[PDB]
Amino acid sequence: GSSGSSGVAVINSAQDAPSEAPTEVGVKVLSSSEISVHWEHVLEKIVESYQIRYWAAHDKEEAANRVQVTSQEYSARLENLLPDTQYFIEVGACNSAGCGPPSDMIEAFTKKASGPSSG
Repeated sequence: GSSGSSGVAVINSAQDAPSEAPTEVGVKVLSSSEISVHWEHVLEKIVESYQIRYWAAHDKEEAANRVQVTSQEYSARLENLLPDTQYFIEVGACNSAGCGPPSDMIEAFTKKASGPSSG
């Protein structure tokens, strides 16, 4: 109903912060509920890990899951997804010190889930 910012005034303290984003990021659809998320390591070795968010077209970025994998893993893996469903993925590196900007918004398309259906 009502909101008053008046020039956000927050005091934060950090040693370093990410300024570069992981380019050349692409997602590969392994299976109906399996998908791999690769990305290029940022020039910032300060980043603790990479947060790979993923959600359905209907879902909201706020309700989107989060996958934090060791900064060593050039790529990640997604599970527990829906078949033939659009999923907005995004890879963004960041450390416990400062937060970094998200990478380009990419969309994924899982495959159709098959079953024992005989006829």
